[PDB]
Amino acid sequence: ALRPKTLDEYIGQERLKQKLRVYLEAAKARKEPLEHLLLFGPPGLGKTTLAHVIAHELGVNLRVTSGPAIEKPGDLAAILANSLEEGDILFIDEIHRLSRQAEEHLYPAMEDFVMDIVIGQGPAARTIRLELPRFTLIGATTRPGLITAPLLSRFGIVEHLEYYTPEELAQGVMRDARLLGVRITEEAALEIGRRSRGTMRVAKRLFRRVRDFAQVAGEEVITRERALEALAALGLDELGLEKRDREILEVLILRFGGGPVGLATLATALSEDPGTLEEVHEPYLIRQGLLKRTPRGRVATELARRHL
Amino acid sequence: MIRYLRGLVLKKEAGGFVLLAGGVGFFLQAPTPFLQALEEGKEVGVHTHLLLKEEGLSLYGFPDEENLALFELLLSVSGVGPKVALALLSALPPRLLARALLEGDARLLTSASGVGRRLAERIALELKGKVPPHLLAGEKVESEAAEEAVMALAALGFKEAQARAVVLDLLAQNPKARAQDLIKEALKRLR
Ligand SMILES: Nc1ncnc2c1ncn2[C@@H]1O[C@H](COP(=O)(O)OP(=O)(O)NP(=O)(O)O)[C@@H](O)[C@H]1O
Repeated sequence: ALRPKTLDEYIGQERLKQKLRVYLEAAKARKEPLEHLLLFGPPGLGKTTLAHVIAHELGVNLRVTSGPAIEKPGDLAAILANSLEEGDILFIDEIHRLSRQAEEHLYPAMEDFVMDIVIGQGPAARTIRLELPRFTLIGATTRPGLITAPLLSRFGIVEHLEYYTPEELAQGVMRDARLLGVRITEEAALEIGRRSRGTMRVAKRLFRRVRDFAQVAGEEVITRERALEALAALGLDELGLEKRDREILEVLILRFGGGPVGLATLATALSEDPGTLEEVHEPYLIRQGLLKRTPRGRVATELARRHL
Repeated sequence: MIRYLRGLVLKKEAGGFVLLAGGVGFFLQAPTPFLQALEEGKEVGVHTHLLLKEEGLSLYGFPDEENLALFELLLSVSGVGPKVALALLSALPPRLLARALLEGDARLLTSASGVGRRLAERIALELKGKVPPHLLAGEKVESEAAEEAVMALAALGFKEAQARAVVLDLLAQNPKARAQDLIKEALKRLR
């Protein structure tokens, strides 16, 4: 389900824009190369679809590739060497995770559009150059902190991204009520809105599966009754926090107590991938008076227990 | 007719030297520079230039096609002979002389043994523009763009052969292939 790519059709914050819409206006005040744009903030938030759309309001296609998805140190070279049209965009997701050097043979495409390939056997010889076209690079990171090496220099503008309010996400959801055979109401949709932890991603998950479900196609309609009904019901979860989350807490609080544990044990007692824990569950929890990371280990905030 | 020759440097000289190609001891004049970088005993190739006369035949040798080129071109002008052309060639480097000849530095020409005042001028006005395609910089090929291609490829990941084995096949379908246009086009078939 494609969407008419624009910026006027982009549900979301107006800050990065106050300092990007402006440079988006520079690609028409100077040339086509709009400084390397890195992206921060938590997942879902909207990264791809941003520039995936930015492109069209620029005049060039878009090529996007995940970082770690780079074995051959020349896979990007190939992603640079003939495949563009003097403007196309190259998006690099999970960019912070690139080969020790792969990220070094990435600076050439910074100053302008080169890709000088050092070479030598002993004693090393000269150094080869190519002719990568002029393009705009988007390299987003899910966890920038201190993993986006000095390459932050080569990147043009560094703007952050955060969660898009119950309103904004709920807002989107509305336009998402015009899909294929379903009408939902606002206030209701507001329900959904706050269960999509400030994330469009978790803002459609709920329904996507709802599709192929028995007792939901007969009552297709969805108003603030079904909204919070087949949501608190078999949509299996109250305010965001869902099954596995309850389970977590349940084990966090019941087995261990409100006491601290440490990804160490807990991730195992939860029979889970420690990384996958603190990374794909622990998140929302914390950012919602629930989970607390302590040098002693995780712990349950009161508002968790009484909450159930 | 005779343009090239291989033989020993049998014996050198002030402004000449003898090439024992075949069984014949040929005697040719050359530019001092070239002349000096010449050592009796070692084989050598010479870009020659025959020249009839009314008393005998003359041979003029040169380091490389470039030089020979100028020497002729030079002789091309009315009034300039082998001596002069030679001087000029013996004085300033070809490249610089090629430019000069094109542009018309009767000033720079004079600035050289056989320093001709008005002659440097004639020679100038006379070849202004009339000089030269591939002659502003001594033709010299760098590295085997082919291999060079590969060499890059290898260092970019691709196991050597994998890369070489398709660089060749590329030069096949397309002999003209700067490492660049060659290399890239490999990534394509190496996806
Ligand atoms: N701001 C938005 N406005 C309209 N649709 C959106 C927006 N953001 C995301 N979507 C839609 O949500 C889906 C992708 O979800 P999501 O993971 O949140 O965004 P993304 O940019 O594709 N991913 P990422 O790069 O990992 O942040 C697509 O089918 C889009 O149509």
